[PDB]
Amino acid sequence: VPRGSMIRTMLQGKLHRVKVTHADLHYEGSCAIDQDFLDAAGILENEAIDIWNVTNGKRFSVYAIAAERGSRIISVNGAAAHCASVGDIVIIASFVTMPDEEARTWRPNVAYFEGDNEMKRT
Amino acid sequence: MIRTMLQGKLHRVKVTHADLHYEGSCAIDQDFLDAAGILENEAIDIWNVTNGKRFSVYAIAAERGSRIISVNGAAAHCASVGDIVIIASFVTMPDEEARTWRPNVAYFEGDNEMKRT
Amino acid sequence: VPRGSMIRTMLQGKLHRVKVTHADLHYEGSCAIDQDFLDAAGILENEAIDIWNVTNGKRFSVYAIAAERGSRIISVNGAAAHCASVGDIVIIASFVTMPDEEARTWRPNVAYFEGDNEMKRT
Amino acid sequence: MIRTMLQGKLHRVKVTHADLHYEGSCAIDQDFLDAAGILENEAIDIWNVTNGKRFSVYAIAAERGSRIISVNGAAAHCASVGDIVIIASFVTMPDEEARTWRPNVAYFEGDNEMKRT
Repeated sequence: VPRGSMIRTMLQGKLHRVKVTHADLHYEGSCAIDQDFLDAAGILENEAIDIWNVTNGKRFSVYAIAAERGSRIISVNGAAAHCASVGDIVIIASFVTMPDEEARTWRPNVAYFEGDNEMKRT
Repeated sequence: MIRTMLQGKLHRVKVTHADLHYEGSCAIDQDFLDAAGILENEAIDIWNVTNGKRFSVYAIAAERGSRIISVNGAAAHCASVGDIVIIASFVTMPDEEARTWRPNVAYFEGDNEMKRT
Repeated sequence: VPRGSMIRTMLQGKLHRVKVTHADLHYEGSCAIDQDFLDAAGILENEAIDIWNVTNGKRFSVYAIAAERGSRIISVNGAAAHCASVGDIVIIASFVTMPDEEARTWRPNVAYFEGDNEMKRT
Repeated sequence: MIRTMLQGKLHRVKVTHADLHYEGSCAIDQDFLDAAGILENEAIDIWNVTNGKRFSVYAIAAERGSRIISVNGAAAHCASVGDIVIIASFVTMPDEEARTWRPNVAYFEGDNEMKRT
């Protein structure tokens, strides 16, 4: 309300420059991300995510499940292993929808990475 | 805030038919649609394990037990008969529900035999 | 209601196998579709549409505005002219969202084409 | 039923910066965001007239009057400085409203000069 309000698609959070740690094309299962990283970016298990590959430029859509907390895992499995490889630097983002007013004051959850998937607030 | 969540996935089915010239839609055995919660005419993503292509389309139901995965029309440029593919659909819901949501996943081997019981 | 209902993305309608009639990369303006065809497929002016190119396999997302009724126009303009050319056979679809119950009994608006963009119900 | 509608578009801007290695986001002059109704952190599509590539990302605001169109991070693989691109965002609303919706379109020439009055 107002009913019929125009709804925006906004960046909810992203993991900026994580490094892919595992990639298995033949995997019977999902992509996975350390739960600590999900938490920092506000990303949920089984939430749609975009992955934008800094190393090779590929851009694709998938979902991930939680890897154990503290594992530092970024696993890109199944068909998505044709789009990322271990060592590649990627950006992982999720988007949510909300009405325009809320969108204009929204602050995304952004976590920045370096080194061995070490996470910084800024 | 509204989240986009995996609703369900058919993991590792084989394309059985692919007709570029079809006057009609892609089709999936209704038993596989049933297992993954995927509806006739719902938006689906198809991720091709054999060639890496990733595309979006929709499917209607094929006859139960036919094991059909048919990728027709323009989509026949992105998969061929015998390719292994992963098919998923996504739904939206508020954050509060999405935190406990569980998707429907079905796994397959061989000639489209669903790992079942 | 129930509040929080799971919302599906469903095919609202499509134009099956129309032929692209104009394509201008340098165009200051939009893609356009004869209003009669929009009407048959339930597609709106300025609605997001997917175009799946049967001739060259490209798949892309755009929007169109109404061309004059009866012109039989399918015009693919701007950057999208790198994805379709005059003569190419394409499928144009739109998707809408709705709750799961409604989705299970939804019937999309499908119009089939042949010849000089002559439209049939079946 | 909920429709996805064009909210607004920047038609024919030139990319002014493209840094693959950026610790940060794509950026657009706030005056251009203002003209097309596009928000900081909103999902946008970028359609590259010069090379045909089409991708999705988001942007934050660049300084007013800077004329900046900066395509950074992985997206720097899809556009270069001097490419002409079209940037759009989409919103959703019920069918009843979408029937009369009007998007915000701004047209440009030259060095990112918005056709204005």
